[PDB]
Amino acid sequence: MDPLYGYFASVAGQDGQIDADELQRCLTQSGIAGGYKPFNLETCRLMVSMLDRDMSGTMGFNEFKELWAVLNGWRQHFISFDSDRSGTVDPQELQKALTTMGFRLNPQTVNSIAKRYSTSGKITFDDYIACCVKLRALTDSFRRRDSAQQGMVNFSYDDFIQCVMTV
Amino acid sequence: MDPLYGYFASVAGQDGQIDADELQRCLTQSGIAGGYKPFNLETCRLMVSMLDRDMSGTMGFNEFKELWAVLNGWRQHFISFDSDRSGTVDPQELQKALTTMGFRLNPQTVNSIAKRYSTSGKITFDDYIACCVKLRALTDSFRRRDSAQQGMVNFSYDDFIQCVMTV
Repeated sequence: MDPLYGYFASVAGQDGQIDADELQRCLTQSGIAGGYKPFNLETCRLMVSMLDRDMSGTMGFNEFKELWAVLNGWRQHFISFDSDRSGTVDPQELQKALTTMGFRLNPQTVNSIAKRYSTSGKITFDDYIACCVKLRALTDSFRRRDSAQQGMVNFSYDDFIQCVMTV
Repeated sequence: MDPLYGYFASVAGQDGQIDADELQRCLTQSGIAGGYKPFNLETCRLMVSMLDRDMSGTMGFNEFKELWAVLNGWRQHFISFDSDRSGTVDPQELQKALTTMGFRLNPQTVNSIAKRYSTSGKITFDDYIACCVKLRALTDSFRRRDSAQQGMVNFSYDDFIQCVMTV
């Protein structure tokens, strides 16, 4: 029996699928934020997108399982830059943080990202996560199309729009 | 004198620049929702972002006037699909709404977005605008790079990520 199945079973529908609302509820019940403020609906809708390679708009337990482990790792990284347990990190940390967790980005990019994701000059745990989710999803969709890994993908307007608007 | 000046002057700070929060307050003050619920912060940050092309996270009064005009124009098309002034619209409507917004996308593509922006089955006014705002910003970012107007843009990974993560 999977330690996570209980939470899932609790909100999941008879089809074994949960939506962003339900996801947020069991993520909350799982206590994964562990200390920090539980994630919010919009952030959860994004986690759904990152694992919904179906346009189903829901996820199943195997996915829930995978999500939880990713999230748990990211919270670990974040905590390491949250010396003072504040639930926020500042813009400069984020460049170091983003970099040091499997993300392959140049300094410029990281800074603009750090920028857009700041509220009052700091970046909260929740926003840090949302950033990482969306960052992982888009990199997956990119890699998907970069079938020669040239770090170059020739989008078509419609593909570019649907690809990004759905994440 | 632009009729809009009074609201802007009301919230704008020293240098006549307003951030997402202040924009939220004058769009509200201006009464553009006109019955529907006031836009929430995140949708406003998205607006400020669609207009701020130097990531200062603010806009002047000329930007405010542009936005207001565009917004008001979008709520007009919304208003016609929402006869019962419920405040929402359903997926199948959206496709027709965006088509006549002047967007030019795939029926299939409009569907995935329509799905993604659906909630409880319908799309709220606010999400309708968050969608339009984002669509506008992304089509602008794509055109920029499609100078020979092919309908195709060969993105680099860091440009792609940079472009999308900041909208």
